[PDB]
Amino acid sequence: PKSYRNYSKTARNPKRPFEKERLDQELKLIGEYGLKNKREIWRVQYLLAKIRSAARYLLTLDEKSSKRIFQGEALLRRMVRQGLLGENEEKLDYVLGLTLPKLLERRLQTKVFKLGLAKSVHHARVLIRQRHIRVGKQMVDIPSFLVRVDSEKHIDFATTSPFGGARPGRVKRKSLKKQKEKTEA
Amino acid sequence: GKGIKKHLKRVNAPSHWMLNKMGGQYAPKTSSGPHKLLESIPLVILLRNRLKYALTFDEVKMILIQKIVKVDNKVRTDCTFPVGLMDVIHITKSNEYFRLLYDIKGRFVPHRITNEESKYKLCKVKKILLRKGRLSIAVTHDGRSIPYIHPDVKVNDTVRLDLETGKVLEHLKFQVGSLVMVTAGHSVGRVGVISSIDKNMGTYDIIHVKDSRNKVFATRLSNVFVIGDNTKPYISLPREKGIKLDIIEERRNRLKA
Amino acid sequence: RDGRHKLRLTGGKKKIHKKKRKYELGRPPSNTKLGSRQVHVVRGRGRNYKYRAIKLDSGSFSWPTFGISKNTRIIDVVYNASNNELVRTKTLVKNCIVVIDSHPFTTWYENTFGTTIGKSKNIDPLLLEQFKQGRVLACISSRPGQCGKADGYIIEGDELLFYKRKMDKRN
RNA sequence: AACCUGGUUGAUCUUGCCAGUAGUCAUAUGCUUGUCUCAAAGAUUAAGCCAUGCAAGUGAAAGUAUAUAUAUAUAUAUGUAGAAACUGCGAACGGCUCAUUAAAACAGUUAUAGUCUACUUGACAUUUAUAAGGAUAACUACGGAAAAGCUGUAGCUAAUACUUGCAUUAUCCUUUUGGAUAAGUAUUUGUUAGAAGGAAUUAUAACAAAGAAGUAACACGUAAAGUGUGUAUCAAUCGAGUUUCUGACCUAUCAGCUUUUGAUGUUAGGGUAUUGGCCUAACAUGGCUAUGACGGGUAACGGGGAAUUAGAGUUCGAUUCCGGAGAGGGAGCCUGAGAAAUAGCUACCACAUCUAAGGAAGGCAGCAGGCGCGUAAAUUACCCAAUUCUAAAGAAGAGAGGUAGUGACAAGAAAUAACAAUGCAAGGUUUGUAUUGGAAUGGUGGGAAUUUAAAACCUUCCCAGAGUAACAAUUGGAGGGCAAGUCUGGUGCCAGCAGCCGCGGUAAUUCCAGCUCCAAUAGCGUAUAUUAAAAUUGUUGCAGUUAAAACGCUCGUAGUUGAAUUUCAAAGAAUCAUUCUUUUUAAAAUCCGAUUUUGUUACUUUGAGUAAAUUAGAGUGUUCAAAGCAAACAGUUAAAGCAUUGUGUUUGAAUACUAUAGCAUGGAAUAACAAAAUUGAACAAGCUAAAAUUUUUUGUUCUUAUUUUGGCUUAGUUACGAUU
RNA sequence: AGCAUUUGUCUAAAAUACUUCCAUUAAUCAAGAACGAAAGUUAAGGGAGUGAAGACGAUCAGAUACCGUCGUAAUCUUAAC
RNA sequence: GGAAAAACCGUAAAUCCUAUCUUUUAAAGGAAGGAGAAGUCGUAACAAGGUUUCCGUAGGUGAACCUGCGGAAGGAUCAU
RNA sequence: ACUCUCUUAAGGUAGCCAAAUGCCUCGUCAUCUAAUUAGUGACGCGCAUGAAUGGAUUAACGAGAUUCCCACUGUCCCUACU
RNA sequence: ACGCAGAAGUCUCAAAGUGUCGGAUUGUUCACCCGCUAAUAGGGAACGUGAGCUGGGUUUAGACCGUCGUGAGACAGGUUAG
Repeated sequence: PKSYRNYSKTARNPKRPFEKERLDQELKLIGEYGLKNKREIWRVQYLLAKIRSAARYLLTLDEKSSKRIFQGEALLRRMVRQGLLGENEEKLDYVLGLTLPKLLERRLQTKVFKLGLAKSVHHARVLIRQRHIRVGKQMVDIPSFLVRVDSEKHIDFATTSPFGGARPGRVKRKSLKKQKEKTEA
Repeated sequence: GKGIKKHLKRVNAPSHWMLNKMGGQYAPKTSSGPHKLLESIPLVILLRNRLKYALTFDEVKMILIQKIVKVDNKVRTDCTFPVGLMDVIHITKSNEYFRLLYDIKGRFVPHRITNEESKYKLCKVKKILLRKGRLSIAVTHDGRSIPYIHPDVKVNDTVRLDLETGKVLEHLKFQVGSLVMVTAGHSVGRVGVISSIDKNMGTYDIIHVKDSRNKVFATRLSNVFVIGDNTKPYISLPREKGIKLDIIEERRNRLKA
Repeated sequence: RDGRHKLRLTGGKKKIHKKKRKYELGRPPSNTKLGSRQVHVVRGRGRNYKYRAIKLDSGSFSWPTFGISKNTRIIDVVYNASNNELVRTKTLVKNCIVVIDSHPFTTWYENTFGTTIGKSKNIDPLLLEQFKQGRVLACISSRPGQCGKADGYIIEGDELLFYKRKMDKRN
């Protein structure tokens, strides 16, 4: 038999791929948020579209329906946990209200830049890829990691990194500098 | 050519079991015995997948080969032996007694039963036959013959039944106002009291059941099991007691703990 | 055996599909004749045994008026309802009319009533004459090819008249 | 993402196509591939063929050991292991393919009161006796054949192989007690009597005949009176055969089909495990057909489902689950509970192997691998550790199953730097960006910890270890469609490019190079298939004066469509001139002045009974994500909880879709239909033939009559009886 | 489709009028059928005029055409198609 | 009791003969249709295209076509 | 094809074929066979086909001319006996 | 004898002792194939062989088509019947 493990596509490019306005806005999104691909925007678009579809299903359904109140409460709880919704944002028109910069803002590279751990989003991306961050004492190398609302206070540099002072990373080079200086002196 | 199919695949096997997708190619296929395939648990599932007293099928075999576990006062090493809807398992070595009950999530659960109260079970009859000499035998949900039963008892009655002597302690006439457990159908794994009986002619008999939240629903007669009386529940149910919370209520209740 | 190879309900024709199975089932007809008892056991599906009588002479015949049964030789096969071939060739079936030896029944009637439990209502004169002359007509009722024995009942009145007329321009 | 641009012209609006454009667990191919996790993988073409290997066996309380090994006791006794072999049980599952098969198989939905069912489970038996009767294998010997899973004699000897066979209950008398008499489960026949199911020729009870099989001559061992193996019947269970209803792609350049010859009914038989023209005889002369029969086609296994879906839809379903079919073609059997089995057999045909040429044996659409076919597809790997299966069932087996190897099928994640200086750029002392120079980092090479059936991968740690970080990113475009050049040479309707419009015939923005720019990116081209696009097949939702299209004209059967008409209303209460809800207002039947019922269907409402995977969708920080079905919580190496220091705790593994048909189910509207005047029916009265009640003589039989009930004939009487 | 003299006969038709009758009988209709110009076919008449074919004269670059003159089949009726 | 062997019904492979249907597939030769190059001969159609046009039809033509007969304007007339 | 021409009156149209009609010729191509001066269907610059001198095509019909296949056989192998 | 290695094979002498076929097509000598074979040699006998046969052809009178001939008719032209 075949593996019963699932798999799913994360992206698509809408028809008219040379839509000028769409292209220019996406380029500005890449530039601003330190993305590597249009595919990064497309995954965020898929998440937003999933949100829009859910929100449409909820708002089309009436008040006092079991599916509607269960799914709506569950979605709002989850969106609050992800940190998409504000304090009094607890109604379906705010779920529709969500925008692509806000989803991008939940990314770890954006947060690392925001906290001032790195001096740029792209710098933050490389900092994260080079294994120097920790979230709640867990190292993560993923720049597209989406930070939960509770998690935001718990983001710092890895204690097992050279930045965390455990050892220099280039022991060889640091040793060479010490050895050469001691030999000459 | 053609004949008896001896295997049961993972996906094909009952959802009630909780046998996960990645966890194997097959499930155990039950031996013929106390209950129907869809309406039972084998000892392998009970020891490993419910109780978790063994890591593997081999560790289950190491438990079973020994004389330690006895069901119905009978020692069993038989891995795929089926234990049915309701009966008493005793594990001598750990000094443990379990009574089998339906969960509200429609799966079989082992509910801890008192050491004295392990003596008896409550047993539904499915049919009652007159054999040579006009001499009764009752036939039970758990596939047992109970010979020589008094004619007061009828074909849907439940009976409290000793396990040492195998015979009747008391009996409960099937009627409106009797506490009932649903064993199959839409309303599977819930308990209610019989609100009303209406005969259906030549076709499925339907029975109206009331919940303990004072809510009324229909169920087919074949798959309702009398389980107590309006005066008292006759056996030790788990804490949930077959009572239906809706998903929103249940998740809010879970959160508010 | 199979019916799926036969014509469709419309009168239409259906292609041959599914190669022949064991359990469609059907075997050669019984040939049971008059002669000393000889039978073959036949093994049916599930180990279910049938007894194929190949020859018999003495069956279990019932005098149904007193409801009593004795084992008696059949003298001859005389009429068959299904076809004339089987009676002429002498092959028993459950609607053959045979002739039985009347002597066990005649003894029993004599013992019970004292002239020739019990109803004691007196046998009809035509039938009684037939019992006296030993030419007693009886109808086979068991299936010898299935059960290994040809057992029957003594005929009377309307059944007797009907079968007598059936048995024999002209009259 | 409920959508469009470019192309008929000198210019225009349309019809209409073509072209772009996006998707596809859908295939191939081109170029490129520093990585990691994940994982489709000889179906489409030949249901074509296969070299070699392996894929089904089985002995740890309980049949058989003088091959043998071994520990005790007086060669011998107990015992314990034991090659082998009889015996027992399994190999009917699984794995594989989809040629078929188009009302069949299959799906939902019945029925089996028409039946069979091993293992397992629970009930539980009736017509030589200190314990039986031998005979047979392995084994010993001689042998035969080129070869073979060829086998010949004779001597033995066991079984849980095979064959026999050994006092119990109820009724009648006595009266508790003491005597007497009987005594067949399935199954079949003939006669009856008649717990439950809607329904009975069922359970069951009696009679008279037959009648299987049977009910242990087997093996272990509980004192800090037990067990195994195996047995008739009954029921359960694992199932299975039939069988009801409803549901299908294309075709009329297929309109009448079926019946010698079972077609269709009936009767009688026979057969079968059982119903059955399943099979035979006899008798009818039917049966089926536009609501498309009967043929013919299909690149046709059926379903759960897959793709695209705003909504309809449209395309697709060899292929992970289920059901069927099939094992070279047909056919026929044996064995067994189960097979018309095909690592069962036999024959024929189609193939085809070894032969010493006398003869012998054979079946990859099991797993590898090979051939042929082709545009097209991986290793003769390792393992039973997990998952399960088979046994004398723990410990053995299993190409089932797992693990690797090959894998740019698909899917997720993710590099190819970051940074500070100067120099440069713009902006008022800022932001943006060719030189230098220190930190950080994986890939790559190694050792461990670890992971593991074992090995490999992963992770962790430690060594090694980038400056042109040469540790080197590609593809296709840049006139329009359409995001990017009135850039440089060369070619000169040539070469060529270009889905399409077009460019090229001498100062080429389209070719060939080069340069720069642009798009997507470890992926991107190309082709074929398929969906959107397409309200260009149109139920929603098209078009038919002139663009494509009203039959020349009319009638007419099937078909679809078919006017009004029948019980209106009133008041209250709840609630924000609104809204949801309750009560009463003719007549007949029925029960204790009151109480409770009153056409059928379509349509509709609730329901019952629904396999998972998938799908929607909740719970759940896989390191995130694709995912999975788990997890979370406290505690340096403990308290709490509950038990008289033992014992972690909270759990989760949701919810729903799950035909249209069928089943139950409330219904007022709207539809249908039935009820419905060449005179009909509702009632009272009388006459009348039938049955029963009450009466009533004749001893285990038996008369007659009044009376009471149902059926039928006739004069009256109703608010009596026809909508426009 | 098609239908123009006179008079008569056999027939049908629509509207109007109706305090006349019926009481849903209807609408549009695959299948099938009816009627269906012109020409053509086949048979009898008739063959006036017109006149496919055909024939000449021209015309003209050629003309087998337009134009001129002649002219069979056909046009007409009856009977079939 | 019982091997080989025969005989009888019944399954019934296979083979061959026809009969009808299905599918590709061969074949000398015939006769069409299209594509291409600014090909030959006319001058047919497009304007009254120099005989208004088209339709049905029949007969003729080296053709393009022409003529007759009966329709229509899609006529150049919607006007005594 | 189209145009012109000499000769002669007009210069072969529809068709048709190596035919009972093609000298050369046993023409060339298929097919039938085992081998085809034969048979057939074609082709057709036709010594010298052809339109009432009738051309073309035909079912029914034939003591017709001709080819081939089946059946049948002493025609024949190859004769023998009566 | 050889340009004859063997095996083939060729030229050749004494040699007529012995053999020299089955069919397809033809009116046919001749011819032209296919097959076997040892090779399928060539010739004479009144063109071997009609009171031996056969009568298919050339070659009587009937008939047919073509050409040629005004015609009757002709035709080492074809064809059917004798």
